[PDB]
Parts: sequence; structure tokens; C-alpha cells
Amino acid sequence: HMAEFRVRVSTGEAFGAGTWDKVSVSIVGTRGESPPLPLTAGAEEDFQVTLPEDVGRVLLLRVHKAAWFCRWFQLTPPGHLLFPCYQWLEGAGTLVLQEGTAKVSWADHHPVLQQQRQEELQARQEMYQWKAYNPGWPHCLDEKTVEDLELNIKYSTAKNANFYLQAGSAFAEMKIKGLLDRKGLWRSLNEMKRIFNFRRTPAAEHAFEHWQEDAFFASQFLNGLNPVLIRRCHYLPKNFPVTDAMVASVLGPGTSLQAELEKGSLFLVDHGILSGIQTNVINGKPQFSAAPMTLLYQSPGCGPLLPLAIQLSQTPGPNSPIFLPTDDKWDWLLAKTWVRNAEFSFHEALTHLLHSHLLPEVFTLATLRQLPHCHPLFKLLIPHTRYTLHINTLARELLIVPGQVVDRSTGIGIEGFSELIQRNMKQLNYSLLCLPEDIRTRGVEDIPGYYYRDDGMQIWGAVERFVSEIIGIYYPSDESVQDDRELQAWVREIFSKGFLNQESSGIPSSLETREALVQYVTMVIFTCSAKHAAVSAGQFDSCAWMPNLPPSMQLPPPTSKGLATCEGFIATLPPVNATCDVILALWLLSKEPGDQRPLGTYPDEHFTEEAPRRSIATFQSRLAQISRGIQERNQGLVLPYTYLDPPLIENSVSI
Amino acid sequence: SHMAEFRVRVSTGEAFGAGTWDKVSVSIVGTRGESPPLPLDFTAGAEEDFQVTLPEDVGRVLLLRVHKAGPDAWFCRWFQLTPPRGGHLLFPCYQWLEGAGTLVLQEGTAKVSWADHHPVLQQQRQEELQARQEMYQWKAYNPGWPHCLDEKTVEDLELNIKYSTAKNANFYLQAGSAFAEMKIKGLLDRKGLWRSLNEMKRIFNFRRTPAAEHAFEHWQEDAFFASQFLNGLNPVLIRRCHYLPKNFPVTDAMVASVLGPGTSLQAELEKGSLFLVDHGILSGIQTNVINGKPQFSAAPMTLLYQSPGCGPLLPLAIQLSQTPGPNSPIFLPTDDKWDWLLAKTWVRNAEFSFHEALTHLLHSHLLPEVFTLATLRQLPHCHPLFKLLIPHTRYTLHINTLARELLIVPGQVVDRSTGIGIEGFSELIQRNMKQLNYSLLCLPEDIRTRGVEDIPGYYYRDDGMQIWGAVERFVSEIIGIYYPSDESVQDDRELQAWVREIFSKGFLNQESSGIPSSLETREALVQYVTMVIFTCSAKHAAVSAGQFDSCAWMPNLPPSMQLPPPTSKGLATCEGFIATLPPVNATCDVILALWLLSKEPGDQRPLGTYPDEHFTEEAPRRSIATFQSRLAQISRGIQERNQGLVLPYTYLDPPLIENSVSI
Ligand SMILES: Cc1ccc(CSc2ncn(-c3ccccc3)n2)cc1
Ligand SMILES: Cc1ccc(CSc2ncn(-c3ccccc3)n2)cc1
Ligand SMILES: [Mn+2]
Ligand SMILES: [Mn+2]
Repeated sequence: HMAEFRVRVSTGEAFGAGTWDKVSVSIVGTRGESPPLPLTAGAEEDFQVTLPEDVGRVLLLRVHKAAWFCRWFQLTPPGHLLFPCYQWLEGAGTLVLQEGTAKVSWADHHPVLQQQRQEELQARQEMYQWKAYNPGWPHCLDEKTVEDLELNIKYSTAKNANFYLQAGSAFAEMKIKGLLDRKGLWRSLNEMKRIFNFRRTPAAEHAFEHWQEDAFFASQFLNGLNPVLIRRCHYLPKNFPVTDAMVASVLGPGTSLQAELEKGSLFLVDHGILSGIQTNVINGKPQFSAAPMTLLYQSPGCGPLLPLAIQLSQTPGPNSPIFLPTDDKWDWLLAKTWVRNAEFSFHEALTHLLHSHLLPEVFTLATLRQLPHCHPLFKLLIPHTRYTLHINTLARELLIVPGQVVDRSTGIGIEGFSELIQRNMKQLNYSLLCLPEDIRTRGVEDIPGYYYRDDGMQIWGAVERFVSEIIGIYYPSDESVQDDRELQAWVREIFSKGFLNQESSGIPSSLETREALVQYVTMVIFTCSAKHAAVSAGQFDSCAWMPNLPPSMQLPPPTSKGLATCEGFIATLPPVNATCDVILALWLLSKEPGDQRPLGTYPDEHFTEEAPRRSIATFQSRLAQISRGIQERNQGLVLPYTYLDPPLIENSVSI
Repeated sequence: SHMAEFRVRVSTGEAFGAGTWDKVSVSIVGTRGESPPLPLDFTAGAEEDFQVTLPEDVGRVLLLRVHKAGPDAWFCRWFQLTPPRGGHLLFPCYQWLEGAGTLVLQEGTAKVSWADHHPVLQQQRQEELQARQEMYQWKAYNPGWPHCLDEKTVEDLELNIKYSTAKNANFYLQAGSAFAEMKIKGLLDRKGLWRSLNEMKRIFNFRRTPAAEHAFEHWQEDAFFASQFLNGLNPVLIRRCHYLPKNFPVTDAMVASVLGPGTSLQAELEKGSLFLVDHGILSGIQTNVINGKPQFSAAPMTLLYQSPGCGPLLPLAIQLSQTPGPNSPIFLPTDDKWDWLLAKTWVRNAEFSFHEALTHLLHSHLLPEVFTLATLRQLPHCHPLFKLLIPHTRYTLHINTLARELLIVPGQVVDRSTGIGIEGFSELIQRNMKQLNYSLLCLPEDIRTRGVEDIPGYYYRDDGMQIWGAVERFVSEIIGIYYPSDESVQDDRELQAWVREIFSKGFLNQESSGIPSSLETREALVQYVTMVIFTCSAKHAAVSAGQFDSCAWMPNLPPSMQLPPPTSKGLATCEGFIATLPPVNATCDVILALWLLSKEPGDQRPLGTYPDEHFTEEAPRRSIATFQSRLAQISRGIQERNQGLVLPYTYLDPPLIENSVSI
């Protein structure tokens, strides 16, 4: 009853993907199990093997080891069966692999495969465990050091070398110039240009030149570091008491303020969440924050969005002036940079960290814990989780720990960041995580020049259509979705570990329809790729000119108008060493250091079936069409929005 | 009316930023009074002549006043005043002119206080000396420690003693990359034991030298463990044994294996073939707590035997405690591999504490800083001793304030990653101050005191005595130029004051030190200045160059131990070897620090290289050129000797020895 197969093995092209250890392979069939059979990087050599007995239909492929990065196996019966791996093998350890054809739990009921799914999941759950990092926070990976991470989720040796090779020179450049050891104020606004001797960019250059333009201050809520906040005002908030006399200049004697509310041209940026937030100490001095509201007016006939009024405090009264554009330059300019400072604290804590990094990590951890290697959802999602656990543990290990940059140079400090995350978690909402629902809800479907909306809506449509073709392949009905016990346990873990079982969040705790499943997968894949890129790519473009994005403030918000001066303004801005401490951090975290794979590109061919590959080719094609329409729209913009060009978007959160 | 026409040539340092757009002018002061400040109506590296006439006749020039106008920093190197109908006057400077002030320069001709009795030149010294005293002051950093510069931050230092911009660039680029690479990896945050001895080879992925590799390949060898006491990082401890110490009892039976039946152990004491390495100063020292785990240290004693006919130096016995007894086993090369190995790693651990606090820190950083701070305060710019010593102090004050600011503060490598910790370092220095003596600072007496003059394979001694001889013959030539007699030395009040401050602020007026508080002979001054020079250059280099080479393999130089030394034989295991070893984050933090401390980060000027022309007269210049060629001859013998050595000794190669302690 002897049997023989041809074994093809493909090792990784990465540094040290090959070993010198011996490798055996067992073959599990429908009849029985085969005895262990003994067999550099980028190698694609074949092997010969003779089963002492035929095990019938091929069910599992076990690969014992005597690290080694395997890509895929290929066995040949007396026909071809691909066993995609794309994992690491360290020391002695066996790896069980099902065939590449994606399989839901109900798809194959033979007992050897069901028992294998659970075993792998029982292992992944002991391998990747949750921890309560902080009260009110999403749960995270329960590891302390990147030295505690497995090779499969660890940062690539090449990519790591890129990151610590750049941070060394970038830190070395700034410390040599004394900028990291000046604990006092900037000599002048003129001296803040020295930052451009460190790193330069046409976006940063544009930010410095148009810094004082109300149209540039008002367009950054649409196309800047944090464009999610802007929402249309149905009414003027009671907290913000603006009058016609305040805006008669910008609006002119033609229209009224209510008359603009009814047209839908009045908009609002509300940083109220920073109200009463705990502040940090920098160089022994107290650091302050505002809780600003800014009124914005959209000009008639596709004109510029213009600000109308700024109230730094969330409490109305005589000691919280409503600064206007018509006010003295230093009063109006000061009010604007208090908002820009409000944007910084809000963006880095919530928009970037809470939504872009913590939520993507919850998606990743639940994917490894609940979806086995052969599940279609795993193959679809796993490339959008790459490196996300490494970059987070790296963040809890290097960024928000006492004595680090958040503690050293932020006006909110680690305390403030945690409180904002705890506060913002309780208002989290499914709509704001679904781009089309978010922009319908905020009432910003109609405002012009909103390139983050235009591009996202484009990218959201492509992913949703890709996801649907994939869900349509493997899920024939709603009943098939409801019966996927692994899928349901995946959404539940996310709802509890990530969203803390909050009902007001509206995040589904279960998926009952294919449409709901498509929507849910799109949101995950989107926030792991396009969403992070749109809030991360322009960090240095926004802070390089420090007044554009101040990380801290050293004087309380002004209680009266007619008091700000050049000297007081500079006095209020952060110190030098803290200015550069953040700028250096934001520069390192604005681009992928190395080994970057663009949205839609899946070199790890987990999908081996013809139907999924056809869907990937179509997805990739559509993304190219979007990238060309963006390049066409940017041809005529003084400042082109490039944060959502698919080619410059990363598959997962790795930076 | 008398009109004076002078040709004024000025050289600007080519250091970046050394040029200035400030309007600089000069004023000449001579026997016939001072002149009106005359402006020169300057880029880095450029030399430029100027022509400006004095309103009156100034007589024979005495001083040159350099004036700068009103925030830039200009580095002047030298002025040159050429009067009409010939003549030359060279005013060496080599200082950063910062802000808006004036420098008072004397002619290059070196002057002892008694050399010129002119009243304006005498007043120039006192005013200069007074400014140096207000500028550089003393402070008691810690009881029992040497006094040091009273500056808190490196950002408070003056540019003249600050690190060179080019140097700051090289060092910070290297320190940035190194620290960033280890921090990003998570090596500085990984608490817990090493997985194995193989995982410790990961260090060589971070950095690697042929010396460090040799320490790994031969780590377990007895001949290599012993040879490190002669040619290693801490080569100043081994001494001859007149008798075996009573506290550490070794019997013929114990060592009969190595010595063989041909000779008794008392016969080897008479033959001078027995040596001892005593780490007793660690006994009862305070330990540190690393990652919440109590750390340990020993106070071992190593008995070493010198094989005849230029045979390898091999260890006879290691006692890990100063108190002998049942719980102080005397380990022998016949014990189990984990026992003998574990014993030797404790000695390696003892070697680390002793070297970094006493050898490298106290002896090669704190005393150099004393010598530096005394010549700044007591020897004026025109003094011959100033000219001779000033290059051997370059950057010492910056690096030492950097140390107290970045190295010995709580939450630094000594605090977090050292088994002894800050307290144990201060305790060691406080203890070692009492044993300090003149004989251990002068290499000839040192090697003779320890009786290590005849031991073979002792490259630190061979090269040291060569370098000491060249520095003394060179020091003797400069001293012979400017002091004609012994009363010349006694008459030099600035000199006697200089030596007086060192004995007080540096040795704490300890009579046991044997350090001169006065200098009566010019033979004694030659010996004193030679000692000062050597300590600043060759001493530090020898103990500094091989820091990473010795600690790359963590077992070879582990910085802390996590278990007490064993009280019994036969209880050692591979598993217990790793358990006792220091944690990973403690390991990589020390290796990162030693890597950055082992070499000069650019801006290197070797022993004998004096780019700044302080000595203008021909006589001192001929001694320098002679001293430089004698050094090159020494360097050539070392290359010839190293040609036939597997592990060459390179730490005392003059070309590789810095003029001053700057790393
Ligand atoms: C002032 C300031 C600076 C930084 C941030 C970071 S937000 C984020 N997300 C991931 N990060 C990371 C990954 C890897 C290593 C370090 C950090 N950082 C917010 C605010
Ligand atoms: C582990 C250890 C213990 C003690 C010593 C004393 S030597 C010294 N002197 C100045 N150092 C320095 C200054 C600034 C930044 C780094 C180092 N290091 C060295 C190494
Ligand atoms: Mn990011
Ligand atoms: Mn040193």
C-alpha cells in the first residue's frame, strides 16, 4: 500500500529565512496518519518522499523541525495541493497546515479537521492573551517587550534596522544643534525656521508660508492632521454665544446668522473633550490646554471655508472672550494656535492612538484568537494586521511610559492622554468608524474642498466591493454567516475586549446578515489601512512649523482681548527641547521605515483559489483608478492632498 | 608726532562656526604705555594680514589686547605682529572669543613668574589667574572623593573646555544609532535571564571586534583567563606573592595537579613564580537591586602560577571570599567545568567592579580632572608648565561633568544595570582613596612594588615602561629649558601653588599618599609632571581601549551577579550558571555604554601631537619633534612584537593613545 508524492518547499527571501536543521514531514489522510518522513532563503527546491501506506484523501500537512521562515508547501499525489504557510519555525516545533482552499467550519465536517481548527485556536489563545492595560481603555496584547513577541508578529529585521538607523541620525542631528537641550523659549518666530534645516517637505514649507491665512487655518479641519471633528451646525450652541454683530464683517450685510444655519454653511469644530483635562509639567513649568470651539463659514459658490469665531473656554462668560478674525492679529492668531494645540492633543490621543492604533490592535488580536489559518476571513484580514502588535507594544514600551516623549514634551502628558482615551471611549460609535455613515452624520457630505471625504468615500467603496466579492464567494447566505461559530466569536471578542460591551457604541455584538458582515469587515480593513494613513501621513507636515501644531502651552488661555503680544505669544509656546522632542517623534512616525506593502498588494498568497485571486486583481485595478483620479485632482491644487493615495497607503498599521 | 606701522597677521580656527561677522580690533601695550584700540578693517581657516598704524610709539611690545564688538563666537588661533624694518612677534591664542570682551595675550616666549619682572606682565598673571579661579572652582562632590569641577550641566561649561562640534557630531551619531538600535530591539527593556549562552552571541550582531571574538572563542581557557590580568582591561592588580595569604589557605595537594610532583608550593614562593590577584577591597560592599532582584558581589582571591621557560600563566586556586572556611571552598582547575567556570566568572565580575570604579573612574578620570583643574587655576597662559600640560587636559572637564550628569545619577547604567550600584561605586572610591600612593601612579615603582618586573607576557608593563621613558626624557628636556636650577622650582610660586592644590583637592592632604605637597628638586618636578602626563594619556588609554573587547562576551565580563557565590562544590549546573548571570536589559545597557566608551569619537590628536603651537621658541619645538620620533620608535617595536601574537596588545600603541582623557 506504498504511496509517493513530490514535495515543493519555498523558504523566505528575508534575511536569514533559511536554516541548516533537518526537516521531517508527516501526512494525515482520511484513512490514517503517515510516519515522520525526513526531507538557504528564497530556495524553491523539491523533494521526494514515499508514504509507507496510503492515507487516502489528504487532510493535514505536519512539518516538524529539528529560525526558518517557510512560505508555502506543495505536495503532488499520483493533481496539486498547495499548503500556504508564511510562518516562522524556531528551534524544535511542528506546524499543521490545511490545504489552501479557504474553509469555514461548516464547509468540511470530517472530525480530523474540526479538531485541528480548535487545537490551533486553543494554542493561539494561550499564545496571544488580552490584558487590562488601563481602566477605560481597550484591552491590548498582554506582552511587555518586543523581546516577548513571537517571530510571526515581530518586526522584520530589515525594517527594524531602517527604523533605528533613522532615529539615530535624526536624534543625533538635533542634539548636536543644541535643540534638544534648550529648556527655554524660542528666541523668535524667526528661529523656529531652524526646524526646516532638520527635515524639509513641500507640505511643511506650505504650512509655514500660509500659517497665518484663515483659509489655510480653516482647510486643515478638512485636509489636515485631524479632519474627522468638523460637523455642520443645525443650531448655534448655547455654550458658544455668537451674535450677528461679531460675524457681520465676514458674512456682510447680505445674510443673517440664522439665515446661514438654515442654508447649512455654518460648521463647528468642538474640542470640548479636553475641558478640565489634567495637564503636564515641562521643565518645571505648568502646561495648559484649552477646550476650544471654532465656528466655520463655507463661502458661497465653492469659495474658501472661513472661521468666524473662536471661544477657547467651554464655559461662556466675561472671562472667556469670543475672538474673531477682525480682532487684533495677535489675539486672533493666538486663538488659532490654541485650537491648533487642541487639535494636537485630540489627534495624537484619540484620532491616531485610540482609533488608528488601539482599535486596529483589537481587530488583530481577535483575528489571531478566533479565526484559524484556513478561514477565509483570516486570509482576507491577516495582511491588514501585519506588524500592528509590534508597533503597539513598541508604543507602550517607548512612548507613553514615564520619562518618554509623551511625558517629556506634551502639555497633556501620559495622564491627559489616558483620560482623553477613557472619556472618548464612552462616546465611541459605529457610525464614526464607518466613513459614509460618519460623514452623513456630521452633515459634511456637501461642503466643498473636503479631500479626505472625497478620497475616503472612493477608497471605502473599493474595499466594500472587494469584501463583498469575497464574502459572496464563501458565504452563500445569511444562515451561513449566522452559523459560522468562529466568525461570531470574533465579533463578540471585539465588542467586549475592544469596545467594552458598550451598547451606546452601536458596534454589532453579532453578525446576522452578509450585508452586516461586509460592512463590518470593510470598517476593520479600512481603519487598519486608509484611516490610519490619513491621520498619520501628515504629522510632520503639520508640526514642522511648530505654531501650526503646538504640542503644549505654557500660559493659560487669555481671559481678555487686547493683551496678547509677540513676546507673550512666544512665551506661551512650548520650550525648544520639547518642541524638537515632539517634532523628531512625529517625523519618525510619519512614514514606514522599510518593508512596506501598499493597500491591496498581497505577496503572502494565502488565497490560492482562482475566485479570490480574480477578486484581488479587480480590487488592485480599482485602487489604481482611484490613485489616478487623485493625481488628476492634485494637479491643480497649490496644496495637493496625498494622504489617501492608495499606493502611499499601507495595508496595516505598522507606524 | 610719532606714527607706528604694524603688520598684523591673524589665523582663525577652521572649526565650524569659528568665523565671525563681528568687527574685531586690537590694542598694543608696551613699555611706553597702551595704545588706542585699532580695529582690523574673519572666516574659518583663513589667515589674513592687516596694516594699521599706532598714533604713538609704544616701545618694546609687552601684551596684545584683542577686542570684539557686540553674540557671535570666534576661535582665534594666533596673532603675529610684524613691526617696520623687520622683526616678528607670535601671540599664541587657541581660545573661543565669545560674546563681546577682550583677550590679553603675551608673546609666545614662555615665561616663568620670575623670568620677567616687568610690572605690567606680573599684573597680567594675577588678573588672569584670578579670572581662572572665579571661572573654574572646586566642589566636594562626595565625602572621601576627589574634589571636582563645580558645574552641574554640560550646558553650563565654557566653549574653551566644551567638546568640539565635530566631536559632538561623531559621538552623538554613534551613540544615537547604538542606543536606538538596542532600545528598538527591546534589549534595554527585557528583564529576565538569558535563554542560553548561545543567545548571548546576539551581542555580536549589535557590534563586533576581532578582540571581542577572541574572548568568546577562548573564554573557557585557563591560560586566557590568567593572561587577562596582564594584558586585559584591568592589568594593574596582579602582584608577586612573598607568602600565600593566611586568609586564603592553599595546600600542595590542592595544586599538586598543576605544579606537578617536581616542586612544592613553598618552593615556588622562593622562585618568585607565584602571583596573587586580590579583589579584597570589595569585601562587605553594598550591593544593588536590578529589576527588583538583589544583586551580589564577591571579594575573590586568585592564585596564579608562572610556568617556566616563558610558559603560559595559569590559575592555581580561586577563593571567592576573604573569610576562609567550610562555606568558602577553594576552587581548583580540577573541579567540575561549571564549578571552575563559575569561580572564574565571579573573579571576572570582581574585575568589572574594581576596574570601572577604581582603575577607569578614580585613577583615569577623577585624578586627571584634578590635574586639569589645578593647571587652569594656578598656571597662567604664558607659563611653560601650562604650555606643556594644556593639551593633556583637552575635553577632560566636559567628559567628567557628562559622567556625573549622565552616568552616576540614579536611573543611569550604574544605578539600573550595575550589581554594585551608585553606593557601591562611591564606597569603592572612598575606600581606594586611603590606599592611594605616589608609587602606584608612577609606573616604574608600580611594577617594582608589585614585583611584576620579571613576569613574561606582560605587555602593559613592556609598553608602559617604554612610554613612561619617553615622556620622562621629554619632560626632562622641557624642564631643563625653563628651570636652570632646583631653586628655580622652589622659586616658582605658581608651580608650588599648583602642586599644593592637587595634594589638597585631589588627595585630601593624605600623608599616606606620599604625594608631594611641594617640589624642591627639578628632578622631582620632572617626575611629578611625567606622572601627571602619563596618567592623563597612557594610563587611561590602557584601561579604556579594551572595555568592549572584554565585555562583548557577557560571561567574560558580566557587570552584576544575581545569586550569592556558592558555599559548596559540586552544586554548579549550566542552569544555575545562567541564573546567576545578570539580566538581559542589564547586560545590553552596560555593553552599550562600554562600546561607546572604548574609542575616541573623532577629533583625535595622539600622544605627542600638539597642533596648537603654544611653544613658539625653537628649543621646546625641537624637544617635541624629538619626543614624537621616540614615540614612533616605540610604536614600531609594538607592531613588531604584535606581529607574532595571536591576540596582539594594542592598547598602548602611541598612535592609538590620546593626549588627554576625553572619553
Ligand atoms: C507628542 C506625541 C508623540 C507621539 C505620539 C504617538 S501616537 C503613536 N501610535 C504608535 N506610536 C508608536 C509606535 C512605535 C514606537 C513609538 C510610538 N505612536 C503622540 C503624541
Ligand atoms: C559602566 C561604567 C562605570 C564607570 C565608568 C567610569 S568612566 C567615564 N567617564 C565619563 N564617562 C561617561 C560620560 C558621559 C557619558 C558616558 C560615559 N564614563 C565607565 C563605565
Ligand atoms: Mn501610527
Ligand atoms: Mn574613560
